[PDB]
Amino acid sequence: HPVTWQPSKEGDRLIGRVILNKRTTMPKESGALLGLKVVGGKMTDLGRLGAFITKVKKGSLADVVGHLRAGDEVLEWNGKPLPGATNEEVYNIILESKSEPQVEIIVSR
Amino acid sequence: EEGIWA
Repeated sequence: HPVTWQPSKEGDRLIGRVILNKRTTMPKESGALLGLKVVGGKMTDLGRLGAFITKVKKGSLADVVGHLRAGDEVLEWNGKPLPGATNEEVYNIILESKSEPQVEIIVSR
Repeated sequence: EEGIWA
């Protein structure tokens, strides 16, 4: 199931929905989590915190089913709103979702 | 600069 991108809420951006599964069985080998490293508590120039992908394992789920790259801002993790949450916040969000066999992350390009 | 492993 590929990912899709629909018009943002401002009509000037594209917000797609990315679904990742921590099955750990990508074509590469086993991986570890889903396929990309994310960061939290990244205070932007707007005045709010968010999440950013530090890196993506070429071949992992996040790459094949997600299709993103380090630098993308994920305003949604596991169907939860991250905007406003700091590094410690995201930590709880993701970690809590790290146990789930499926995840839903959204970004903004 | 990291945060969580995914």
